[PDB]
Amino acid sequence: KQTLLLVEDDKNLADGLLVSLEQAGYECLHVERIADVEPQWKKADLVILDRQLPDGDSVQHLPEWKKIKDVPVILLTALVTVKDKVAGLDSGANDYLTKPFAEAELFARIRAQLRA
Ligand code: BEF
Ligand SMILES: [Mg+2]
Repeated sequence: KQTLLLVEDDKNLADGLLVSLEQAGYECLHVERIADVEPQWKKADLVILDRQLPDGDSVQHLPEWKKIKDVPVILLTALVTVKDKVAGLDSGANDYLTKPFAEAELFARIRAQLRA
């Protein structure tokens, strides 16, 4: 069994999301602030990361998050500009996928981050 962590302030988006991954045979964590990622970063084998929480930007903490544990990070945010893409990808994100998004593709990019 594999463990992912969902960092998302959008509840209802996280609502229908946290069920498909469970149907994919996972155990997940949900987080809606930046004051809740550090307690759970050491727990998941992959982080699905939303940028603008009510705390601020989550990419600013991403490097200091990444060196606690080299965890694959997938940035799922409504920041679609290429300037935002190069920001997260270089900050330590193994992938970057914008909103709106495909569940079958997000799962494929998760199935691609966990084969090593
Ligand atoms: F509000 Be998130 F970054 F999509
Ligand atoms: Mg958000």
